[PDB]
Amino acid sequence: QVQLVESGGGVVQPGRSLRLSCAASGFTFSVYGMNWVRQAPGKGLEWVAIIWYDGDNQYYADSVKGRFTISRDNSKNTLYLQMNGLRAEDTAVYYCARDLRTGPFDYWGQGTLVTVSSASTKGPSVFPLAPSSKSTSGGTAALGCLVKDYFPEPVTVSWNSGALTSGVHTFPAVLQSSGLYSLSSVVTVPSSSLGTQTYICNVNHKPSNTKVDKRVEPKSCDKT
Amino acid sequence: EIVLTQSPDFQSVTPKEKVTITCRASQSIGSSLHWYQQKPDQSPKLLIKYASQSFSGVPSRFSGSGSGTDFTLTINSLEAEDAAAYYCHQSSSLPFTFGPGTKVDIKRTVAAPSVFIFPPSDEQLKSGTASVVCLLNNFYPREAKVQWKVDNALQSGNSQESVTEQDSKDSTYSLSSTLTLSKADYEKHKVYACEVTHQGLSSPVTKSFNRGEC
Repeated sequence: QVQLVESGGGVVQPGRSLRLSCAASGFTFSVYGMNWVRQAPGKGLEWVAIIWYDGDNQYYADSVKGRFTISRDNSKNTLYLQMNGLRAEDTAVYYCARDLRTGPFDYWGQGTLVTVSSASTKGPSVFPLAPSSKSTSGGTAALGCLVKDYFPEPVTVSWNSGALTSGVHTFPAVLQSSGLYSLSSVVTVPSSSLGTQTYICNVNHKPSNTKVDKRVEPKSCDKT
Repeated sequence: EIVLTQSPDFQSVTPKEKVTITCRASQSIGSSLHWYQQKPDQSPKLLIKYASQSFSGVPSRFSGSGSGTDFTLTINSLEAEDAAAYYCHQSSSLPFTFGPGTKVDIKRTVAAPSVFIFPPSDEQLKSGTASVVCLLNNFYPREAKVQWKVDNALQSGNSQESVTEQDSKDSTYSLSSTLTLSKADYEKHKVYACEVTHQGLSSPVTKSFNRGEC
């Protein structure tokens, strides 16, 4: 089967250089044009560059022309994208794609993530979103945990070591003006369970080797 | 560069019904227009090549058509697995370009969100910051509006929100909104509220608390 596998993604500071590659297999590499297409977080597909089957011609999107160079090695079945003068706006998932005589892109890779930022690797601080009157509607209570100020993505969140999955909603991270990410994970459970079960949100941040298991205990702020 | 525009930006469809997406090129491109389907956290897949030729393995309920500048992708008898983003791409002239995309989701009956609000934890306050969280749970359609008010004053520029992908079981969405203030600023006000507006709510729903309560 046709298979395209990109690599090289990672965190790079603004102004620096980074090279992406794509290993191709399952087809006669030397007779197909190859492309790079990218997709900024939450945005659409943006064509980046193309290289002819024999590598003798290359073209680029206006936004990267002059800064990027696409190349290929037909003896190693590999495609490359050399990126220089990286800008925050170059942050995206980069996909390798095969074209049909410079026509449609019939096969795509799995993509490699490139994050252009000056931020330093940092583990998150985890805060409880305690279940209380303001978060309990009838027999159902909502609770969760705020995973704040980490870099880079991603973090993983589970509840009670994975035993709790129903009603869980782990939201996409949001990039803060500080350059650090933040996300919240919540779950709804029966209010009747609050007194006899401990809820723990397990947070993992591999980039910083951080592991946190925050207990989210019920809280009361009544004068009664 | 030739610019492609797509409409609509978002479309909801009841299973078995029809989705119609259009793509317009800023310049004529003949029949060199292709369509791709992309699901969340997945790579795009070729659907239609050269305006109307179905790609191998693509069900016949998909039909692409048009030539010149206006093109159409129709998905007849929509199935759940068709909920995805759709993109057009022209290969007529370099530089090659894509449309902004169209998201198709599954249409169901309106479902009002259940709203919950969370005051900042004592732990975070001690660290010098106060994040207030408002949760809008399991609603439909996707469009929802959250407005923060502190002592009844409307806030702007100090909150961020995130939305989940459509649930595969109940077809609903969930949204979180976070208001962030310095500890000092948080302690200068009494009432914190999030006002939610949504189709499932005849009147806006407001959840609030006095600082110090929960």
